[PDB]
Amino acid sequence: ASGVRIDPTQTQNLGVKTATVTRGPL
Amino acid sequence: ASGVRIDPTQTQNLGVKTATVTRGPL
Amino acid sequence: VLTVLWPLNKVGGEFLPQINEGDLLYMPSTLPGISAAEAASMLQKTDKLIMSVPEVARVFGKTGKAETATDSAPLEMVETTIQLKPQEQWRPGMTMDKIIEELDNTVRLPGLANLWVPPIRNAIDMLSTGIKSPIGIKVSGTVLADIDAMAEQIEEVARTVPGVASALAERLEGGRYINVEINREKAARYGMTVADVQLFVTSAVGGAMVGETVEGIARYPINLRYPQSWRDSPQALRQLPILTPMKQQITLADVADIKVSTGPSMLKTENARPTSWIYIDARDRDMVSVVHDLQKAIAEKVQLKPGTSVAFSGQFELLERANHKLKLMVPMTLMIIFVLLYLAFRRVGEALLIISSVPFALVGGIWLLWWMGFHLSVATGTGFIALAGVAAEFGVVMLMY
Amino acid sequence: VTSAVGGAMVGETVEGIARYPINLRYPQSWRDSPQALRQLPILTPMKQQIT
Amino acid sequence: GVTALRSGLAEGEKVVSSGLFLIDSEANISGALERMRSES
Amino acid sequence: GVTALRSGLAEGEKVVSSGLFLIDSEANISGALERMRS
Amino acid sequence: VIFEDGTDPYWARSRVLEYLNQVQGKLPAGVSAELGPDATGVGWIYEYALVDRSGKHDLADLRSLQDWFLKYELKTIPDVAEVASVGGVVKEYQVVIDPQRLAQYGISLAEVKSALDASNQEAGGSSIELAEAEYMVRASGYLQTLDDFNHIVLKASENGVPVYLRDVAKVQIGPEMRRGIAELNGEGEVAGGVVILRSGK
Amino acid sequence: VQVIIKTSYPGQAPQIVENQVTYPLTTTMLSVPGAKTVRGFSQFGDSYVYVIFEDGTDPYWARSRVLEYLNQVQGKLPAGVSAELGPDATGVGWIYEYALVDRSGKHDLADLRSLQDWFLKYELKTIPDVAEVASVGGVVKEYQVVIDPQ
Amino acid sequence: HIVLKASENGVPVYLRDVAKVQIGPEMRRGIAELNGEGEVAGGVVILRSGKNAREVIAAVKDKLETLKSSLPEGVEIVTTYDRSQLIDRAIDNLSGKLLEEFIVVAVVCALFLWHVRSALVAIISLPLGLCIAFIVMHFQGLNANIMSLGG
Repeated sequence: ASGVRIDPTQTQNLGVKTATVTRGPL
Repeated sequence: ASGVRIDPTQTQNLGVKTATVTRGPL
Repeated sequence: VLTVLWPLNKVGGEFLPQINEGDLLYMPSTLPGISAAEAASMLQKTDKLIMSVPEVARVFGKTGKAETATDSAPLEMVETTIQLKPQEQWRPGMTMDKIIEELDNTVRLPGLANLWVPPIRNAIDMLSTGIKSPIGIKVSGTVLADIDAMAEQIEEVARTVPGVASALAERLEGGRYINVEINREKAARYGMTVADVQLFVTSAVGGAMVGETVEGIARYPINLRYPQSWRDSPQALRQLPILTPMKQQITLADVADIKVSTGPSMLKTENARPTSWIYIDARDRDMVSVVHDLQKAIAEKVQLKPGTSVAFSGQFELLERANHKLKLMVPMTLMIIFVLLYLAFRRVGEALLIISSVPFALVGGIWLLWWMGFHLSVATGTGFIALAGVAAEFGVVMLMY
Repeated sequence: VTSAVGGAMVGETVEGIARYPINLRYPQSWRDSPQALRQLPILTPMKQQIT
Repeated sequence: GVTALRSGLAEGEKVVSSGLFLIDSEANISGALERMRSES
Repeated sequence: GVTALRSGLAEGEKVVSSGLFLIDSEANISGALERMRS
Repeated sequence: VIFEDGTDPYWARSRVLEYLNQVQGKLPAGVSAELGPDATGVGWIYEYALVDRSGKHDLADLRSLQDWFLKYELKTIPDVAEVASVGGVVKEYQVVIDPQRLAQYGISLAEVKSALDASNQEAGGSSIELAEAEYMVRASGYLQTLDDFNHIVLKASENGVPVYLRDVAKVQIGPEMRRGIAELNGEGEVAGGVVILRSGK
Repeated sequence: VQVIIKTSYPGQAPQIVENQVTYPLTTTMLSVPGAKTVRGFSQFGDSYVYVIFEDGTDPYWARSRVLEYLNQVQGKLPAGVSAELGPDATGVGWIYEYALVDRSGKHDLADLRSLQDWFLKYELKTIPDVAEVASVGGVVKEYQVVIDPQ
Repeated sequence: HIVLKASENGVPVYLRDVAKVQIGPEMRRGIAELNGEGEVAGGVVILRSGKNAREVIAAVKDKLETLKSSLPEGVEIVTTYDRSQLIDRAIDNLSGKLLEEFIVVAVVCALFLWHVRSALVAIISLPLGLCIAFIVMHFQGLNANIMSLGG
């Protein structure tokens, strides 16, 4: 009867590869 | 009794989502 | 000897004592149908609930198999490798069992059988009998449907037994399908051979690997496929765009039907005979007392079918093999001890006095086990064969004087 | 020679565990005797009918 | 990503859309599924 | 190696560089993204 | 290959095999050097024959009964290296091509063999996620009906009018080229089987 | 004493993998000298055959035995399939288990799974007594050519 | 630029005309999670059944030090299962006990044998019956374990 809750949404805290949106030409 | 009860704290850990039944055009 | 018969009918029986390794493995058994998507999501949720216990330090959830033949697990079953903080950090009155109780009470989701066994204990149990749990049940047969009907009864009677925590039987045909029943006539129409059609199934709908690129030592897989959208659902397949050899644009449902079915998920083949295993996780009681009660519940509340053969494998299987070899061992031990006394003193009934001095020793042994709260096992067993050799040693030096 | 005159096995059907052999061949008549082979009907790639 | 039903339900009812699997599994185990088929 | 967008993002937003987060052989993309919000 | 006296049986075996590697190359492309059974001609212990006097079963029905029932209910016995089927007849899907129909429909032998070779196999198209469940996609295409043979596509015009195998051949069930022949008491031919014992057991 | 036999059969139904590979592979491995039990598995495109030998049977005998029997059987198998011989160890040989993580984000799943398959997997297999260094998890880079049906 | 079709003109039709060529993930078979806060790639060292575990773990342990320099900046290697950690706790427990018995026995055979040399004799017999037991194990092939030391 453990009311121990937990976040059910996926989690990625062990580093993530990120790039930023930039205004430029193709 | 048709159905199955589930510990609300378990389901919420599973992160259950629900939707309402609407009638209309597919 | 009569006063010792009480501690006898009071102790439980096990194969080997539960050895305490630094860690433990979480095995959860779930119905066959689950998908890699929901499985990996189910996994992380499980780990978050494991790590939530102040005792565990690391958790290594792993659904599916690793790149090796030594791991033939499916994406539906999971092996997380849990590491517990140093034994010098556990909360006050914490014990291994009192931890496993919080793990099997904290980590639990609907439709999931939770199993907690030590790393090495497990990996060895699976090489001898196959079962990952201490208590295992093997329903062998030649009719898939039949053996499943037996695993379903035996399963639900296992949870009615006093000491069982979570029992589940892996279904043998609980897998889903989307059949592409090609129509030779409909296809031949557009001038297409079966293979011609199927190419779309494997490569267009499926991610069929076509080739491999090479970059030095390493290797890379290449594949063809329509965007996921054209293969979302069955209906999408019914309108799967095909460009016939004769440049006619048609849908897949013009050269076939597509029907959903329910069939084999994975065929267990132990000695060529198909079989289903029923994993039982009881930790409170003693092993033998549980299996014996399981033997009654199953016997009375399940009528066997013709080609059906239920068995009790697991660790209990290893105990029956030993108890038959040991019961044939005491005679040896008693005729060897009988002659090493027959040689030193040469007297007949006199050697019968010393050899008949060990029964009282075994008596004292059992009393200690009961008070020490031990389970009779192959561990305790040796402790009486080696103890009987001492009661004989003494037996002589008390006749020397 | 192999398939028309001889019973060359071309493929195998599958029915469960068991296996089945499939083969091509002209009726035994076109291959009765040597002379029959001398007049063994051939349809050249260029749709010419010859022996 | 949406289906239509000729019948069986009634506008208003709620239905599980996320975690459907494990749920129906326990629902299969608790016999709820067999109890559902034995009423009609 | 760089696609241009017409609308949806604003100059400066951070975006992860991975479609490698959904199992290729069928993680219904639509429902495999819903697992990241609530 | 006969070995000299007192030579370890399972040495002479694992030896032939390693030599059969450096030799598997000197052999023509298609051929493959198979390794014989553990026993010899002497290992022929139990020899029997199958007969049905009611006529409810025939040569083929019994030879198949041997190849796919007895041959397996027996090989599972220890010390038994092989259960060799002898005699009987093997069911054979005989596609008999009419040379004349060929020309009449404008189809060459090669065109037939090729088409045949692509109308009898299954193929898997990955799986797919529905209700968080794996849905394997199986694509049928196995031959198992005579009609399936009779419906092997050969040629199709724009019209949509195709030319099936049934247009240039009768698809009859016949006997294969018999290699072994078994007779019993000089009053009938039957299918049998001999149990081979692993030499030295 | 255990020896594994892993045969791959792409996309073929689980029942087909059994009827053409697993079954005819377990029935032949049963009548192999000193075989206690032979457990088999028929997955969707995979044939795992486990062969357990009776006590006190020379490990490298049971191996070189399976292989010679796997010759006269390599024929009864479908054209494309090939019977692979398992590693020297078992499930128990799983000694050291670790995970690769980069919290800076400078590397991701694939970059590390490749780091495993082509660096660690080789800097480790060169150690004696180590029969195999199995990569687990991560993601394998795949050149996906997505065809537009239209 | 994979050629598909080319007219007389010299105008060809490349793969880029009927497909986008994107880099993606393969069909995952194994999934690894860590501390329920991220998915990661790992690896497990398989020991050739019957060889020495503690023996190999050492070599592996140090090999990773040789490569801590060769690793891409930002790559961390977290361990999730080290069987050597147990072997040591199991061997220091058998040793600890194997030492305690000794003394507890010496003290007991020194109170019932009230002479120092009298007890000494038995005290000197243990390290010998010990050695003979060990020497034998090297010829036999019995490595040191809780079971071969429990005897």
